[PDB]
Amino acid sequence: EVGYDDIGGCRKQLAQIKEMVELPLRHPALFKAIGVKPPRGILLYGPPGTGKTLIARAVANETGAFFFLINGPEIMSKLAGESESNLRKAFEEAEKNAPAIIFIDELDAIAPKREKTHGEVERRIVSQLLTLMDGLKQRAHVIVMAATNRPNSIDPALRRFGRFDREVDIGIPDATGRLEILQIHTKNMKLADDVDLEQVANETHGHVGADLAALCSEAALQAIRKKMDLIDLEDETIDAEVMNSLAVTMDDFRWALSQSNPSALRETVVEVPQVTWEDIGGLEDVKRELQELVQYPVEHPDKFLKFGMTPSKGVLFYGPPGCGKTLLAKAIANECQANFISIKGPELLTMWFGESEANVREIFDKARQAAPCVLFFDELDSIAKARGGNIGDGGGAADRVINQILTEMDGMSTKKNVFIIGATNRPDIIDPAILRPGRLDQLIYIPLPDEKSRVAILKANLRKSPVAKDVDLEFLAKMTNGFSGADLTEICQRACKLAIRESIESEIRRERERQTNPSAMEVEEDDPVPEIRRDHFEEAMRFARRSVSDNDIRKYEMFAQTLQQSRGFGSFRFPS
Amino acid sequence: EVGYDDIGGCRKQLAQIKEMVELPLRHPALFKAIGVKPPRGILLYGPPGTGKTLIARAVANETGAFFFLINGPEIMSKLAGESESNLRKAFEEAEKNAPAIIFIDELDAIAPKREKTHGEVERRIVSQLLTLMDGLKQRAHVIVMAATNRPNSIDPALRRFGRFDREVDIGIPDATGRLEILQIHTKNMKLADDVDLEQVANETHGHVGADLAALCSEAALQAIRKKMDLIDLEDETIDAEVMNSLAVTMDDFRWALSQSNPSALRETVVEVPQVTWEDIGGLEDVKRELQELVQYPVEHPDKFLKFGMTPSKGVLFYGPPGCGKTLLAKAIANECQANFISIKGPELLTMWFGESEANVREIFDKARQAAPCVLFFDELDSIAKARGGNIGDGGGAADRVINQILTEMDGMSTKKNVFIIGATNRPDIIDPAILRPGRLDQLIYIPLPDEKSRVAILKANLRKSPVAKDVDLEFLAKMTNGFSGADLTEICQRACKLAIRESIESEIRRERERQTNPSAMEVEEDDPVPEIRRDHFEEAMRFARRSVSDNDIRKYEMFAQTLQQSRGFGSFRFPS
Amino acid sequence: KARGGNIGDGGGAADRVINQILTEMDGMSTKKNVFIIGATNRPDIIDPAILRPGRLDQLIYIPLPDEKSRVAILKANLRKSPVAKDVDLEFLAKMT
Ligand SMILES: Cc1cc(OCc2nnc(SC3CCCC3)n2-c2cccnc2)ccc1-c1ccc(S(C)(=O)=O)cc1
Ligand SMILES: Cc1cc(OCc2nnc(SC3CCCC3)n2-c2cccnc2)ccc1-c1ccc(S(C)(=O)=O)cc1
Ligand SMILES: Cc1cc(OCc2nnc(SC3CCCC3)n2-c2cccnc2)ccc1-c1ccc(S(C)(=O)=O)cc1
Ligand SMILES: Nc1ncnc2c1ncn2[C@@H]1O[C@H](COP(=O)(O)OP(=O)(O)O)[C@@H](O)[C@H]1O
Ligand SMILES: Nc1ncnc2c1ncn2[C@@H]1O[C@H](COP(=O)(O)OP(=O)(O)O)[C@@H](O)[C@H]1O
Repeated sequence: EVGYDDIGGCRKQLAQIKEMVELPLRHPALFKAIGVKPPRGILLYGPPGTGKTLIARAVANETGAFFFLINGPEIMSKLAGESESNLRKAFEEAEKNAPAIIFIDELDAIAPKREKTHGEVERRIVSQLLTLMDGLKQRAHVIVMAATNRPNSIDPALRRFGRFDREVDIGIPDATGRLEILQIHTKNMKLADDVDLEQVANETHGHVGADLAALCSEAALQAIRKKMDLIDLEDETIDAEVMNSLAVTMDDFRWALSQSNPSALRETVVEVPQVTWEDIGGLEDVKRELQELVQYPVEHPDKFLKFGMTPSKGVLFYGPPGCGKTLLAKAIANECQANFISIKGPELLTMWFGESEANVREIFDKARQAAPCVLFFDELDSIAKARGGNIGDGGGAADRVINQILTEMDGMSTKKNVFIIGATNRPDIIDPAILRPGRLDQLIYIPLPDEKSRVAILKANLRKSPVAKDVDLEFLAKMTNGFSGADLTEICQRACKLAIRESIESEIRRERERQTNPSAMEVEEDDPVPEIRRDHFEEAMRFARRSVSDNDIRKYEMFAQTLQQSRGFGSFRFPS
Repeated sequence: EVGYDDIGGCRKQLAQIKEMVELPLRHPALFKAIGVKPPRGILLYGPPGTGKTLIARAVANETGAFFFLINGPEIMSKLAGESESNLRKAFEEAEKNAPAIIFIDELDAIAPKREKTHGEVERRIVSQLLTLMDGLKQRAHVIVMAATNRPNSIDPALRRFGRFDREVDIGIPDATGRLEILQIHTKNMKLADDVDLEQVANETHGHVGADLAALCSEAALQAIRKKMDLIDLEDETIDAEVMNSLAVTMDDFRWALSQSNPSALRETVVEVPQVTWEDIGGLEDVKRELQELVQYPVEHPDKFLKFGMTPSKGVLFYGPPGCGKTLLAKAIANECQANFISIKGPELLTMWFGESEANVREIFDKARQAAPCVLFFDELDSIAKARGGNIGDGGGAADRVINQILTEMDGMSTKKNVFIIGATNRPDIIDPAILRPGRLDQLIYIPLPDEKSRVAILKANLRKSPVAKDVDLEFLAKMTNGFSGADLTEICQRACKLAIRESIESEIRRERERQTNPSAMEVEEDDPVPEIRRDHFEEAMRFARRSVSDNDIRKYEMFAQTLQQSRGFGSFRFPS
Repeated sequence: KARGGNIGDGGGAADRVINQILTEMDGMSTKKNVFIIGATNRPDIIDPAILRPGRLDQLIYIPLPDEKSRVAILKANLRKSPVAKDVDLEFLAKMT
């Protein structure tokens, strides 16, 4: 049957559910001699196709509890006045086979009322379901798990104490989980040796477990269409050996990925960033300060408690564009192995234009659920720029979105895990309230990368590309007196583009040469340009440009010295 | 019966449906020995009258599957409490004749609930239909195809995994498909020799298959009214030979086209542009750059993957009005043979004035479905101009529509096929965020056409018109020192207008001469002006004008040199 | 401050929230128990109607802490933290 092996994604909420349900189910007799209330209901919510029903079935099988599935529309499709009988009989049958697990798939259909509550019979169904759910006499060990797309879609009374008192957001699987899902979905098709499922997994961003299964099936169907159809040898049952002779090639998977259309790309991603400190070449003072502020409270919470100091839970990065603030935030999140949530400027601008700031509440709740997390508000000054910056609106710096963010931060800190990081290229226009204590008070300045930092940035950008050892990278980094990280990335991309164009043009001509003058003996000399050379980099650097002018760096230096530690205490000595 | 021949339009989604359904139906026994999940449901959506039901019937006939049609209002018109019986019996009967195809025409009536979900019984019908659709035990091979005007009109739970997991947008037929539809609808009327169905097809923009059939029927009725009525010889059954003696003339088709009123002209067009590089006389550097950016990643994806470079998926054309940016985008789309979607400025202004930016999401989804596509945002600076440009609003360059476009682009790139092209005549006022990496970063400048380019533009404009060889075109192009493409088009149009007026006036007088002085022998000398002559072009050029002043060209030159590649690296050499 | 402060909106100091607060205060006093305390770092921009009799009329000015006040503030902040007796707090307060 289905078990933990079938449950893919390694998303680490299956472990939480296990810890939740073993003792109530794995050790049911224990609770008989101990006075404790187990989890009467667990609400699994997330994007559709994430395997919530699969997870519930696997838990039921691995714990031995009698699994009962109450399909939402199955009862809803039944005639009014007798569907209530179906729900009551389902609970009674689950009660009989104690311990039992009752799974309500698509719970947002039985009790969708969000206090709007249209209709008459559906109100009866929701109220009777409430009576049954609250009617659990704590006898036996029936655990009621329900599936819902979002927590707010179901009736709020279902979310109350004793009905569904604890919720788990399965969420979209990540690259590691996408790879494991691909492995589980590719185990009987005799996958080819060339295909590794790693490149496909990385390119598979935005898919869900159902999406991964559909992509694998589409690749298999492409393989079946490409071969074994030309022969057209078919019978009632295709020969096992004949079908096994085919191997799903990388090309088939690539085409399937091109024909994927993932079912929820837009959904926000809660993922441990893969970026590491290696990608950023320097910022040692900044790196150590970030390590302090974030890592120290958790690695050594006892020492923070000993001195009675509450660590700051907000940091605001300020600096010129393209210097790596987003990368620095990702790296700091990676070092602590905490989930990273990034709120770019377009999202804030959308909330501001639409006059919908309640999304800030939802974003903060999501960050709270995925703890430990690093809630990063990238380019937080976007709203101020949108309203102006030199003259702006007649009013002050306060705006709806920033006010909601401040309210959530003030109401935050309770969680002890969410850490707010803010990045802004225009510190002058940022609202001052953002910098008050209890908010993003720790201001960190990210300067233009140094020569060593520039070398590291070039190496990180060119790690994947084949770069000839002849081209000296230290010389190029030193040559770039004030290039930003974005400028270095542009130079590397232009060099790669030049190399690609030269290689394409050359092999194309060489193919004419073999079509125009058919050679008697075929002897390919391989690639005329196998790796990026000095001339490519020289031509690319010919177009190198400094995006960040020295005047805006001067303004940042002004603000930095606008956070000046006075000029009279530098020699402070105690009287002794 | 009906087959692929009957299915007209050559819109290339019938091929996709075929690839979808042969093996599940053409080779049903194969899936018995192989563990794979076929397409349980396919959602065909598009404008009404596009032949979705015809396509489903043709697929059922050509694959041998038992076709079952569940009309939307047929079940909806039945009494409450027994319509559910009709749906259940339809599924059971389709189950009996495995393999079978169940077609639900007008699905937006059985399950129209978009979470508004008015009424009581319709909720029962939607829930029971959901139970049946999800109740397919993967046994047999019943495929449920449904028709709907738009994907969002049906209940979202119908769009979920396992109910309708894959969708095909049949869309409006194109000129090639309009011509093929006309051929299929004109095969038993004994079409006349003069009528070719090609001119009618080109002039038939905006019609659907039903519209084409109605136009053909109207032309046939006009032919029947013009002749065979004067004789008035009628009986119980008109003689076949007498009716065959008539031939539908071009005039009848022209009148019918005048009396067409196509049923969805406003619907957005997804069509491979017919424009070619020949229409544009030059821009060789621009042409090669566009070829690189768009064509190279697809023609040689392997070489892009080898160097680990991700090609830019956004290009922003900037230049004076009338220089051919829209034509260049159409030409680049044509070379790659990818669908072209054009979002002109009026659409953006409508979304901005109406405060409805969710249309951007719909537009991007449509572009994603029609892959490969070139999503072109023509005259993207319209919103900035509407808000000002010299002083403008108190706020910055950010606006609702551009912010939504940025959000969609940031959430894009997943598809790997949609390519965003932006054209703007005011690069100074364009939002800077549009040009950031991952957006329309590749800025391409379209200058005023050169002498050779001007010659090519004149030839393209005058290709259809009869132009006498006496009028030298190279001299005219060279004479126009700084005329834009629009100016050259205006000159050609004015010359054609002068020729048309002269021809009309002359033949009108010549007809008086015959009426005033009836000649004894009729001998028409043909047309007094059969082709455009030197004098017509001289008179037209007399009114030639330069729309684009040199000051706005100076501003464009400023911006171009405002993207200056520095002034110190031009001699960069590696140390050796 | 949100509406401005130097130029602000074209209208006066009256705003919806302050007007509602004034209405509630005027309709208050019946309870005999609720006491309204208002804190503001920009007294110049505060609506004058707030200071009329029956409203927050008793204006109290909180000045910067004195040397003794600074010593007390330092002690309160450092009460939980383990502070060595060697570090003199009065000297630090006076120094600031
Ligand atoms: C002991 C303590 C821990 C704490 O929390 C620690 C923590 N855990 N997970 C996280 S989050 C995760 C880590 C990486 C990403 C984010 N954190 C945390 C807390 C603050 C800042 N960054 C992280 C808070 C406050 C206290 C205390 C300090 C003084 C006193 S007394 C009365 O003066 O003696 C009483 C209580
Ligand atoms: C190989 C690849 C193809 C691609 O896509 C190609 C593509 N197909 N259809 C289209 S669209 C259609 C074409 C005409 C109109 C539009 N495209 C496409 C892509 C980009 C720009 N224009 C077209 C993306 C990215 C990659 C890659 C690059 C480096 C690495 S690594 C880990 O550093 O080794 C891994 C993956
Ligand atoms: C006697 C009286 C008490 C009062 O209320 C007292 C009170 N109790 N709880 C509270 S509240 C709580 C205390 C700490 C937090 C808040 N208060 C109170 C009242 C005012 C200000 N602060 C507190 C009002 C008004 C009067 C009177 C004065 C003169 C006359 S005559 C006709 O000229 O002879 C008649 C009636
Ligand atoms: N991590 C996973 N491992 C194996 N199958 C998965 C996984 N995630 C999703 N699936 C697939 O998703 C299909 C249906 O999704 P489901 O489990 O019902 O979630 P939901 O009810 O939210 O749509 C399942 O048949 C299963 O094959
Ligand atoms: N490409 C086509 N070839 C032949 N007939 C077409 C075509 N497109 C539309 N039609 C006509 O459209 C008529 C009805 O349209 P239909 O197939 O039912 O689509 P829909 O259900 O979306 O309205 C059909 O009777 C058919 O004659």
